Amino acid sequence: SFTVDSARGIFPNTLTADVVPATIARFNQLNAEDQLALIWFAYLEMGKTITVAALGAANMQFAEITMNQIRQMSFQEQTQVMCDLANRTDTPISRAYGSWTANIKLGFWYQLGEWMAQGIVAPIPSGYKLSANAASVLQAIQGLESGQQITVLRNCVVDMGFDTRVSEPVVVPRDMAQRTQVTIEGIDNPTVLNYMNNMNANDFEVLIELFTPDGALQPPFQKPIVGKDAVLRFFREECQNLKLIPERGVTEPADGGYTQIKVTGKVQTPWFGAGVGMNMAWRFLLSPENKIFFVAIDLLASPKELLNLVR
Amino acid sequence: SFTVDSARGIFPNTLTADVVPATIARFNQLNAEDQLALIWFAYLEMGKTITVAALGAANMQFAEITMNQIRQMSFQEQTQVMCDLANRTDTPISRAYGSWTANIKLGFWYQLGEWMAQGIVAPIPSGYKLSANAASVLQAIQGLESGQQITVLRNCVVDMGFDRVSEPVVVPRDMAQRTQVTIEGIDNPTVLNYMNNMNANDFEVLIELFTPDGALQPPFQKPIVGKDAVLRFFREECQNLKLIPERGVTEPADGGYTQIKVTGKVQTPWFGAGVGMNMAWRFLLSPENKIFFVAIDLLASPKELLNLVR
Ligand SMILES: CC1=C(/C=C/C(C)=C/C=C/C(C)=C/C=C/C=C(C)/C=C/C=C(C)/C=C/C2=C(C)C(=O)CCC2(C)C)C(C)(C)CCC1
Ligand SMILES: CC1=C(/C=C/C(C)=C/C=C/C(C)=C/C=C/C=C(C)/C=C/C=C(C)/C=C/C2=C(C)C(=O)CCC2(C)C)C(C)(C)CCC1
Repeated sequence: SFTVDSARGIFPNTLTADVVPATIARFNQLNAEDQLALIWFAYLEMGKTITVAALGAANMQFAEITMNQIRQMSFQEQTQVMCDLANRTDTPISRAYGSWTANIKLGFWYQLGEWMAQGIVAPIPSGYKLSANAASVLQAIQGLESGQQITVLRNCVVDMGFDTRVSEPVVVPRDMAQRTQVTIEGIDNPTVLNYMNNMNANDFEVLIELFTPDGALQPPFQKPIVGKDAVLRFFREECQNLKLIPERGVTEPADGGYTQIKVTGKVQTPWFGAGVGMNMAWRFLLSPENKIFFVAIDLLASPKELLNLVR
Repeated sequence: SFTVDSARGIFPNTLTADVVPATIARFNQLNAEDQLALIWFAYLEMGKTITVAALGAANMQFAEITMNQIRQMSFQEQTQVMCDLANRTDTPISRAYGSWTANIKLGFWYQLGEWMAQGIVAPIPSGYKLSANAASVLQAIQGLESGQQITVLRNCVVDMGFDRVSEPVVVPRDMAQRTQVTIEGIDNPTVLNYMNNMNANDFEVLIELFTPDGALQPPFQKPIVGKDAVLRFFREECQNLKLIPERGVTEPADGGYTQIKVTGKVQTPWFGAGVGMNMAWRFLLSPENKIFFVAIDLLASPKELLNLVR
């Protein structure tokens, strides 16, 4: 009936925010110093604050030695290390950065940014002029949805340093008594509801059992992650402490007794809490036995896409 | 005084056509069947005629095995191989495709395109509808200058398959038939002979213009560092181009270095005089007048051909 690759195209009227990869591609053309300065100004205009809970994350112990070495370097040495990271140059610090998780890399740059404000780490030079191309990229970022802006910033951060490792603890699932349950207008399918509720409870061991053995999950702007082993690994490293707020859905038959379901809603990341709500869609292809053969998670082009629930 | 990474920023207000990498990134989000259909329509609706001869016999002998093997497959199997390439799947055909130079990949698809119009290779299904995202990408492409359009298409094609072939020998043009460029405002022989040696396919002489550690940065790519890697890039990528530089400016840089910017047109053998690409060359020359760094940029618009600020 279906393959993972043939499942990718379900609900093809779904308009995803491909301006996000487009803008990252433009950013990737800039030289190291331009990139660092662009992100500094983009972060400022973003006008959103990282939560205290994320700011004190215990995983930063893996980077403490590296940050404290940078803090002691001269401004000229600090600037060179930051360019090495942006250039993806092969240096020892860049290799250590490359072994870190995404959340550690983000906390690393958050700390360096705090230090630049406090006069401890070399700042963006007072008379830096963004290149013509960089200024245009900066403007484009200012015109994005807040959810789209933080996705551009995160993906730029994650891709610096050396190409691929630190292992982090996994959050403990929320107690059954403390759990909430989602309500999706138009959807009572238990597999989809269980997906949302177990995600919100960080109950990844129950979540993975919703999938077929050859099932796949496709994160935004990434290729499908195939098989329970790889999906469970992805859940444990990337999907911690999210808040999924699905609100609307539609279900319809597919070939071979399969069912395809599209859900739209908002998602909050623990980095920003309720400060940023990203507009998402989930596209499910469910087997006749009510298991997830494929789910794609998309960042939507604009809030009106929340209402786009035709077949 | 300079490093390769620090040389990248010379002439920083050169406005490049970064809509090209932006659009490629959008194309990369589409599924395989949407990608193939989009290129088919873009390729058909373009008003520019391709010429082969840009190809070469020693080049296409590498893809002949694969093309004959495809021509014997059912329509079903053909679409599968065609999707495997778009998806960059690990298959032996996708691995063979991944080992080819850009021109071999292009000639391969050119032949498949002709066979599709002939009913030999499985066509795009009749009345196929592009996804919402794919329709927007197609509209963006058809809004681009033709030079930018063909750059999007090429890069889309080059990126397919699973990521070698011994690229055949390129003998330079006979000295007597050679042209000499004229660059308004530029008499530096290292810049002039860069131009003239490229136009003559004389890459073994061209590479001697570089410093031992010199770098060349192609459009929308990272620098290629060192003579060995630059030389290999010349043979695999740079055959039968026609460079038509028009003007340039020169200015001293730190440490006895010189930086030079030239703007003009480039024609590819695939399209001849039918498509002129708007290009800037940014040179950093050592105190000994060798090329330490050269960047080649695709420019955002013809307006940028006049942007020669020291
Ligand atoms: C660098 C740099 C600097 C620092 C910049 C900083 C500090 C940037 C920080 C950016 C941050 C903190 C971004 C946070 C982004 C988080 C995101 C975008 C999370 C998205 C999560 C999603 C979308 C979840 C999706 C999913 C769902 C819903 C599923 O159902 C399946 C699983 C899962 C897929 C994953 C300084 C400025 C100072 C200047 C120099 C350069
Ligand atoms: C797939 C596919 C199909 C076939 C599509 C085909 C058949 C597409 C062919 C497109 C072609 C033929 C594009 C050619 C583009 C060539 C370009 C863009 C060349 C640019 C070269 C430049 C700019 C040179 C720059 C340089 C200069 C000036 C230097 O000084 C230094 C070196 C060098 C840097 C390199 C079919 C539709 C049928 C349907 C299914 C999908």
